[PDB]
Amino acid sequence: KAVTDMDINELRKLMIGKAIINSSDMQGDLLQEAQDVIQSGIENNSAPVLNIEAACKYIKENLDKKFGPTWQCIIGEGYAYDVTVQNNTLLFMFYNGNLAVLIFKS
Amino acid sequence: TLRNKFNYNTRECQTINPSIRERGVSTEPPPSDTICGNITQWEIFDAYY
Repeated sequence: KAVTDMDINELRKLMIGKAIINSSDMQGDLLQEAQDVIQSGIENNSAPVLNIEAACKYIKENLDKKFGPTWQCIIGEGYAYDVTVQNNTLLFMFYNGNLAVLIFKS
Repeated sequence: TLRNKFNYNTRECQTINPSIRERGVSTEPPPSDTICGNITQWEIFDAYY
């Protein structure tokens, strides 16, 4: 039982609300506001089949009003990127399963 | 003789003026750094695990 009983397919099915943060470069108080908004927005726009474009459009509009005029966030199953951002303007957190989310302020 | 001290009084009036000063101010935005992040299914699963 426990970890041995658990399987990758089983783990994904068992928990869909688990939140994992891989890279943090933004102030913690700012991260708390951003994390609550992104999780709520993705679930609302997830629909029958998750849309990468749909999730980004909702996140981009919310972030621009929330902090600064030019805010760029990209979410993909797998990607390699080099990004130049302002100090404490980049937060990297990936959702449980094959979902990687990158949000930064330019 | 017609002009008299009581007959004509002269008063000097001036307006206070702040001294002109020259100051130089330079503004330069917060330093920005380049960040590269690669996300894979196994890496996401490992953090999740």
